[PDB]
Amino acid sequence: YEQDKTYKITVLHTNDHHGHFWRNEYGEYGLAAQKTLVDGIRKEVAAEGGSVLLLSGGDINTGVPESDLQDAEPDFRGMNLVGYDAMAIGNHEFDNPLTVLRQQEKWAKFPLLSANIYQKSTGERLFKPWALFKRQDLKIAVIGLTTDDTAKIGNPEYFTDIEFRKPADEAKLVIQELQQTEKPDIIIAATHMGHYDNGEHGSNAPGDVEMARALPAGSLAMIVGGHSQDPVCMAAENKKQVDYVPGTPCKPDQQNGIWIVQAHEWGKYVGRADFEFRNGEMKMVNYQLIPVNLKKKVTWEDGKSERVLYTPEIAENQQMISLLSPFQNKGKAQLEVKIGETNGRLEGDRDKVRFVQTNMGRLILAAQMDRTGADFAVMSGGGIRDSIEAGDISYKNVLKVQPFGNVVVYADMTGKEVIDYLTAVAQMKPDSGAYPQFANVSFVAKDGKLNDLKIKGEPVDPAKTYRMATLNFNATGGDGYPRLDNKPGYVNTGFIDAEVLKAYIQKSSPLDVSVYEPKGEVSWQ
Ligand SMILES: Nc1ncnc2c1ncn2[C@@H]1O[C@H](CO)[C@@H](O)[C@H]1O
Ligand SMILES: [Mn+2]
Ligand SMILES: [Mn+2]
Repeated sequence: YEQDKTYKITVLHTNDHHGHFWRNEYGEYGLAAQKTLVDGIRKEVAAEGGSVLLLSGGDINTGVPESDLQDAEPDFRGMNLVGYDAMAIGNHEFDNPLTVLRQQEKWAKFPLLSANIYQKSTGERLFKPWALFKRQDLKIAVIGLTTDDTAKIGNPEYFTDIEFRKPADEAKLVIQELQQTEKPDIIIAATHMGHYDNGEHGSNAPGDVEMARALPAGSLAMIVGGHSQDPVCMAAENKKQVDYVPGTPCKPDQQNGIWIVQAHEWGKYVGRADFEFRNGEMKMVNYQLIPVNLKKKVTWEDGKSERVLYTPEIAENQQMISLLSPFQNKGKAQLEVKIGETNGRLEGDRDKVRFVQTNMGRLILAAQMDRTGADFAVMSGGGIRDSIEAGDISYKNVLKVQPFGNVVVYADMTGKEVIDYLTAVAQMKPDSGAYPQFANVSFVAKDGKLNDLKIKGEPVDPAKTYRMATLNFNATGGDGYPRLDNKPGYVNTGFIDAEVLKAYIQKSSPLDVSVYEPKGEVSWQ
């Protein structure tokens, strides 16, 4: 570089897009608004002589029907128009077969990066480990890393010949290689690993903090993350603010000299890290999370309430709208067809389905047993992606709750196998996607044993067999559930979760929430 010269670098970032290419019902976020905000930042940055690097922390796939139904094509194309420079491959990029991810890479005009994903049979990387950028006299390298929890929590069949090596360990190797061969002035890691206060990842694979702490001091200017889906704004050292408020200051985390940032989720913010480089020192001169048309609720004493923007409205870029419109409208009428109605809200929020039994769980499972003639049922709470509210229900509503495209399957097992299976599944505690959801089952589980085990209300008869219904995911060992696909009575019906659910609600409508209310038949202790 040039001695005594000050260089300006602005790093913009988003992560966990999850198919939100379109603004939401309240006019929030969307890529058309993101386009405008970023074009605007590019102009200010260029007028000052700096350069912009726009990075994604991954998890573009799954989360909005119109996106899901089309393999996030609208999302990846929108990203080309916004002008992303690189992206870290996220675990949900493995929600579809690999050919889908390969098609997404063909769509993306920016590289999809990951240094630690390897093909088992060859010991070679499935993706590029980094991209290089030459800006003025500087060379910037961006490494990509993917959480090694990807296969552990994902569809077993996709990973038979794929391994996710430890991200932190790969990061050590890649950085050293870069320093030895490319000699970048700055290295940034885009990662899909998670920010856990003080490195307290608990049950989750270790993420950004632990990695920053294990790498050589200042070896990365910053880590642009994702996965945990948090706005990384510190309330105190090693403690993120809870209920971060859009528009307020956001102090990014810094560990072992390495900044760590995250822009929450779904295009809600575009983070902006403003750096100055001079004679080797990298100074972050400003950091903020820019809300993309986020709104708050204001409530008047007359009881009326309305949605008000935190910051000046950002206009939707029309070229983006023109690009995304066809994808947004493809089959709209169908998705929005009324298929039924519910007495009340069907609890489907992670905080619930991941910790306690809920009626959405009873509902989905009811749909599944009914279609399979099953006596009892179970699914991963991590399979319930959304709740359903009182009122009409559209197919779109359902594709929002179950977006993975899982298949409903059943197993006819001896009461013997039943107890053994339920005992196993019951061993997975709350705060996990592997958490269980039950229907027509009950017990007083204790110390790993199943006390007072029953199916529908009658104890388990070892001699008698029973039919259990679930998804292929769980049946194949997803969330580490006991493999059912390679044992005695097992059947894959081919019926897609969403479809089975749609059908079941069309015929069972009007839905009476009281019928699906858990009463504590499952308890543990
Ligand atoms: N391909 C998939 N099919 C079904 N459920 C999935 C899939 N990938 C992840 N999940 C669910 O999401 C959780 C992680 O958010 C997993 O523990 C699992 O319950
Ligand atoms: Mn995510
Ligand atoms: Mn993720």
